[PDB]
Amino acid sequence: QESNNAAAEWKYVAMVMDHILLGVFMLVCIIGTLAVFAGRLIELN
Amino acid sequence: GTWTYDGSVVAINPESDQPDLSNFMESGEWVIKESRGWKHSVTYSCCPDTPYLDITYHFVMQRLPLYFIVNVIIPCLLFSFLTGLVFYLPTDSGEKMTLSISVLLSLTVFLLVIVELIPSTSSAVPLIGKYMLFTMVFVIASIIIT
Amino acid sequence: IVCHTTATSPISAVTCPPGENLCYRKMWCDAFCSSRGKVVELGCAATCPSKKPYEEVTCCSTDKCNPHPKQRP
Amino acid sequence: SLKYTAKEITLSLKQDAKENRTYPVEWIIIDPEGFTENGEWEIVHRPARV
Amino acid sequence: YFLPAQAGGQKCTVSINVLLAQTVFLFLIAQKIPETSLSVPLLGRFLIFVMVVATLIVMNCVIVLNVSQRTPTTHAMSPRLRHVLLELLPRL
Amino acid sequence: LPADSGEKTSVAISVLLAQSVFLLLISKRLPATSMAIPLIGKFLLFGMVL
Ligand SMILES: *[C@@H]1O[C@H](CO)[C@@H](O[C@@H]2O[C@H](CO)[C@@H](O[C@@H]3O[C@H](CO[C@H]4O[C@H](CO[C@H]5O[C@H](CO)[C@@H](O)[C@H](O)[C@@H]5O)[C@@H](O)[C@H](O[C@H]5O[C@H](CO)[C@@H](O)[C@H](O)[C@@H]5O)[C@@H]4O)[C@@H](O)[C@H](O[C@H]4O[C@H](CO)[C@@H](O)[C@H](O)[C@@H]4O)[C@@H]3O)[C@H](O)[C@H]2NC(C)=O)[C@H](O)[C@H]1NC(C)=O
Repeated sequence: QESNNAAAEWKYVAMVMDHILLGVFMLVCIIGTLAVFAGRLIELN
Repeated sequence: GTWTYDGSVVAINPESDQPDLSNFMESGEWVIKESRGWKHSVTYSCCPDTPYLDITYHFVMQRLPLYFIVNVIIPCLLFSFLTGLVFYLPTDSGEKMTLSISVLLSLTVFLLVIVELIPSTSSAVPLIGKYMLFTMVFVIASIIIT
Repeated sequence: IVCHTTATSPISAVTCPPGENLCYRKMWCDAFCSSRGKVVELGCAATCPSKKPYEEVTCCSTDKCNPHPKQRP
Repeated sequence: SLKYTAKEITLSLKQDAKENRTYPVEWIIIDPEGFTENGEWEIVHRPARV
Repeated sequence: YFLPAQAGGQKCTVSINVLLAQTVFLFLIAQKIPETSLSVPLLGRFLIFVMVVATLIVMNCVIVLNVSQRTPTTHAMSPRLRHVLLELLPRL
Repeated sequence: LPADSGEKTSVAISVLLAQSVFLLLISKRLPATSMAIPLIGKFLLFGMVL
């Protein structure tokens, strides 16, 4: 049980990392998609 | 312009300030926004009295983007979107690596189709090429972090 | 001031419009420098024109100081 | 020339002149203003030989 | 949706590889369709619809795996969602 | 990548597949001469061996 709790510590750390990275990556995706096309779509309109 | 006759021997004048488009068949890919004709005379240090003449006609064409938007941009955006989902997919599933690697494979198979459509003109990177590079680096970073 | 100009055909001496005083001569090569020599541009300007790396430019304030190379000042 | 040989025609490079001195044009002539540079290849050298 | 959301399940594998197959078809289809931009072919509209739906199914598979793989050591179960999924939905 | 993930061979074999795709792409762009291996071809061969 002690070893399982020690492993669950790492698993929880990994889950928190996952939950941070999900938002970070979605924000990076949308910002990167905007940063290319926004200027040319503004010039077009 | 006249190839051999110079402006002191044969003089060419534009019939009208703009090309005649009254018979123009509409293109399925390009819209001619503007057209104009200009007569240029140039004098050379050999010969003050023999100007050389040309008429330059130019057409400002804007591409219709719909084909590339539909067949290129949309699947790249879809692959980009799926890249983030690997971080919500739990590790215990074992599907994280398969998901990210299959997204990378699909992106590479799509690059195999995109490289032939993108112009090979190496003066500057196309905007779609920069977007492809962004998507590739994004997937690579996602795999490393995963 | 009066400067030679290539705006008219043939080159002629024309008094500068008000606000421009400097005569200039610009010469550069093109595809026909094999026989015709450098292109020549003559005019008057309010300031000495800019020069591309392949364009020779000369600027002077005197009258008729920008002749065609085949014409004397 | 295939119709004429070195006995019939003598080929030579064009001579130009500057400052009353002639010189042979030993290079491909390129317009510095109107030559649209190619999209993939930069011309580094362009000699000519007889 | 019939592949178990359990260890050994291959839900995401299937969905992503079917999307890859659809991308191979997109390569194949793009050789036949002309390059004009006046309109979008019916086959092209169907292809894009299929790809969008496939990405939605990938997202749903990821969500379902994220739900099933949870553990009491990591997630506190919401009683409202518990009642809705286990009681209200069967009663609906 | 940990062995308990059960995905270690998948990554390597998929990268081999991607390198195969790149070799398919590049080999269509060059003449099949025997004078030398192109630099990108040497890199591809070395990468596939590794
Ligand atoms: C897309 O790309 C194309 C090129 O591929 C580009 O085309 C250029 O378009 C611009 C304008 O948009 C052009 O600029 C104009 O050029 C005119 C050329 O005129 C020549 O002749 C003039 C004298 O002739 C006059 O009189 C006769 C009969 O009386 C008549 O037929 C002529 O039309 C004209 O009225 C001469 O003055 C002029 O001068 C050039 O050369 C002299 C010396 O060599 C030099 O001093 C000048 O600087 C100039 O290089 C030339 O020989 C020109 O008339 C016209 O002038 C207008 O503007 C100037 C200042 O802007 C005013 O002073 C004047 O009153 C006029 O309003 C103007 O300069 C350019 O030549 C085109 N170039 C080519 C290669 O085609 C398109 O623009 C691009 N389009 C995009 C990106 O959308």
